Amino acid sequence: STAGKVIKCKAAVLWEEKKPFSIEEVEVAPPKAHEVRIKMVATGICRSDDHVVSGTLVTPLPVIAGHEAAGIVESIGEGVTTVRPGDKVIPLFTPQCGKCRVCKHPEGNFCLKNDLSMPRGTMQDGTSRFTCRGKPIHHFLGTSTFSQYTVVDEISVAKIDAASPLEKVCLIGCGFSTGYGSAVKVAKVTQGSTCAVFGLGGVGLSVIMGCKAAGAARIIGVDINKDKFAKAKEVGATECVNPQDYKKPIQEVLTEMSNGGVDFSFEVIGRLDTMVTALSCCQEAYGVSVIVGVPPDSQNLSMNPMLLLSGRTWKGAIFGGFKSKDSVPKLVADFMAKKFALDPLITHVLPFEKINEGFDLLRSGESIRTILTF
Amino acid sequence: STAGKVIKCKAAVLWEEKKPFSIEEVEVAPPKAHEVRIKMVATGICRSDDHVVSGTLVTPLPVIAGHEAAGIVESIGEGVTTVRPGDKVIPLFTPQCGKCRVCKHPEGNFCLKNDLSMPRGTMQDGTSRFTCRGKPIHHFLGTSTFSQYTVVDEISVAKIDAASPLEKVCLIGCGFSTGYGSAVKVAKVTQGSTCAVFGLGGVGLSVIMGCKAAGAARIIGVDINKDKFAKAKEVGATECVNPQDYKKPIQEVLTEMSNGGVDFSFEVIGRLDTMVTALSCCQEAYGVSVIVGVPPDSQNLSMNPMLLLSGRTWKGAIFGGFKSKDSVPKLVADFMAKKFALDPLITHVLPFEKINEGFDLLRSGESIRTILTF
Ligand SMILES: NC(=O)c1ccc[n+]([C@@H]2O[C@H](COP(=O)([O-])OP(=O)(O)OC[C@H]3O[C@@H](n4cnc5c(N)ncnc54)[C@H](O)[C@@H]3O)[C@@H](O)[C@H]2O)c1
Ligand SMILES: NC(=O)c1ccc[n+]([C@@H]2O[C@H](COP(=O)([O-])OP(=O)(O)OC[C@H]3O[C@@H](n4cnc5c(N)ncnc54)[C@H](O)[C@@H]3O)[C@@H](O)[C@H]2O)c1
Ligand SMILES: *OC(*)(*)(*)(*)C1(*)(*)(*)=C(*)(*)(*)(F(*)*)C(*)(*)(*)(*)(F(*)*)=C(*)(*)(F*)C(*)(*)(F*)=C1(*)(*)(*)F*
Ligand SMILES: *OC(*)(*)(*)(*)C1(*)(*)(*)=C(*)(*)(*)(F(*)*)C(*)(*)(*)(F(*)(*)*)=C(*)(*)(F(*)*)[C@](*)(F*)=C1(*)(*)(*)F*
Ligand SMILES: [Zn+2]
Ligand SMILES: [Zn+2]
Ligand SMILES: [Zn+2]
Ligand SMILES: [Zn+2]
Repeated sequence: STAGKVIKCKAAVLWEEKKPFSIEEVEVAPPKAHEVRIKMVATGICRSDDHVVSGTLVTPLPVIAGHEAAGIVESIGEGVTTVRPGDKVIPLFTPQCGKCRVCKHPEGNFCLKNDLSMPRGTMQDGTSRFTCRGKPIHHFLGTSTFSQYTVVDEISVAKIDAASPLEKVCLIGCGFSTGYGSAVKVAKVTQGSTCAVFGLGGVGLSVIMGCKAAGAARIIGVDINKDKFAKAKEVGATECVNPQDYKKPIQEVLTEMSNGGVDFSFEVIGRLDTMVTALSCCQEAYGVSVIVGVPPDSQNLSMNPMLLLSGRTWKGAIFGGFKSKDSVPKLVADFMAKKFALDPLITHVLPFEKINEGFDLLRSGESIRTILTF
Repeated sequence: STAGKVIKCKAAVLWEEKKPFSIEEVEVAPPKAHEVRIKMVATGICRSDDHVVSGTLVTPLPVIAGHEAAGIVESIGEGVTTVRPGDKVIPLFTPQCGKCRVCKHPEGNFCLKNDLSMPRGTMQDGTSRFTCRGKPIHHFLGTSTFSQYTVVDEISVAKIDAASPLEKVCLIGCGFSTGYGSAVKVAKVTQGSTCAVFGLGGVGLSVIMGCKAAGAARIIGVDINKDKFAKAKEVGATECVNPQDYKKPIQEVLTEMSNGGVDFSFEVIGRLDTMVTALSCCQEAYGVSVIVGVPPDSQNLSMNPMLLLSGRTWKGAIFGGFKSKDSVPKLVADFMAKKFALDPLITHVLPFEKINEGFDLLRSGESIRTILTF
């Protein structure tokens, strides 16, 4: 029916930064060779989407953001093998071409075909598949999930369990997988250890989930929003700290609390200052600190190199270290097998048209994850 | 004979920074319980000793510097069970009390009894065993090897093979073990990988030895002093680069010649800029950079945290990551079994009286490691 035809549908377009998303009627071109058109079912609102609006994260505008979602394959372009119409799929913002040096490496997951380092806002052939009022609109991370339909590259999609709850498993497109793997895969949190997690939003709580599943003996959640505490305890935190309650720095407090420093700390906010503090918090001779938060564009932090010379380790990771195509489908199965829970991350469900309301809840600090249903 | 009595001997005293060492007569008190008095046989000139002179490295003055050496036990205090008079020993600038958290940790080596973080320049009891011109002189890292005799705590001394050439194994006291351990133990260089080593002095060449030992396929030596290249090629470097020969920044040059970045890079100079540069030139998704050089006191570096977010790992280490008391004797044995060569690092051998000429050879870039003999 729609196959081979330009679809006219609704999409939330961001024309200028610091503006609300305007639901517009856009024309989604049919998938070219090796591309896949997807009908969106559920998409989550991640902080990185808000960074685009805030101007924190620079990307070509106008653009259709959205990168955490799950849908159904409508049509596939010429050459597509991995999926076919009717398939349930999760678009992957970190592709997996399986051909570059990174994809061929045992532990790298930052595929060279990504559109993150230097965003272009186009398809692999450098063109867009979205038009609004005769004006081409940019893609976002090769995903652009804030649209009833979207076109992604074959390398940027994973087929998932046909029986999976699309309205929940969408969290596996970013938030969950990022948090879980940051603790489990990047930091490789050990049993009995003490962990510190700065930022208790969807991604942070998923970090706590990873730490808890890794058998962490102590998991101290850190946030300036106390209303996050109860939910944090719920998913694993053993204690929660609000930096506003003290007269001394949180690094001093956390070091005193942990008797010399934590074993693993995670920065899940996106602030330069909290990135340094998370480093300082870990034990000087063997602590490990992982940056999960996305920093403001072009900002450089300053730190004393002696923090590392004593023995600390500092690393970062996109998508929790998971090779997208390989991991997403297996992560979904683990969900179907009740190996972990996504339910505590979802605080609100709203229809797609109410996206702006969904971003205000996040900015207000009233929600963890809001899922948008089409 | 001299046991239980003060000893009058010569030692190189640094009264004020940026001044030459004064070879003078000092009185070395007898060892107290759990202390050991050593007759120095050989001591190498490490750049960290030069940092004390320059004021780059802050420690209480006046002081008797020196930390890379080998000697013989003259007498032991009460309770000393690990060594005995006549034993060949290597003083350890990084101790191993074996009781603290770090000591108990399987990975940590930065013993909490160290005198590196908050240098107070005394013995573990708060006192000094040195007197010069009637005044008490400070110890340095609990070692102070630029003296014919010295007293160190038992947790700061390791008994070595009685047949070892002290004029050589002294390098295991710092330069060699640090360079070699950084590659082998800290970075954990993989077989077939590409490494870049910044700084080709005594410790840097030891990193090259460790990289070659771990099985690195390509080891690029980076130094502004082309006179070091030959010796570097001699110990393992496959190519040597001099930033001066290029019209383009070194990180681009290295990235281009490595086809997107090295797997492992090491900063073995002690500069804020080369530390960030070394980080930059390692592959963004899986590269690891190890800081080995000592930075100037109280100086912060500036960097973009996005360098870490893509997946890079940054770490630093003291004494090559080795738990000191456990490792040094094994390192000496391996040397005895011809597992590695120290000869290539020794360019000059001078008697203790020519310490100042020794520091000039280093500053001039004329020597790699100069060993002073007593
Ligand atoms: N590395 C990746 O692949 C990846 C993936 C997903 C999200 N992110 C980034 O992770 C960060 C968090 O995303 P989220 O979706 O969980 O966000 P969120 O907005 O739900 O949560 C951020 C949390 O940090 C707290 N916070 C803010 N400032 C704080 C401070 N100064 N001190 C202590 N706590 C503070 C907030 O109250 C909030 O609870 C964002 O920067 C996002 O862009 C990165
Ligand atoms: N972490 C530890 O445990 C430990 C142990 C020993 C030494 N160190 C430190 O390691 C560093 C090296 O010590 P070393 O004894 O081998 O010193 P070294 O003086 O022999 O110096 C190494 C090299 O750095 C080179 N260099 C200087 N500036 C350069 C630049 N801008 N670019 C490229 N090359 C440059 C010099 O030409 C020299 O060849 C020092 O900072 C020292 O204090 C640390
Ligand atoms: O070379 C080892 C070394 C020293 F001696 C110091 F004094 C110091 F502070 C360091 F950090 C070192 F690595
Ligand atoms: O949430 C993941 C994420 C994004 F969407 C971005 F746009 C980005 F640049 C990141 F670095 C992210 F981690
Ligand atoms: Zn996200
Ligand atoms: Zn790839
Ligand atoms: Zn040294
Ligand atoms: Zn100890």
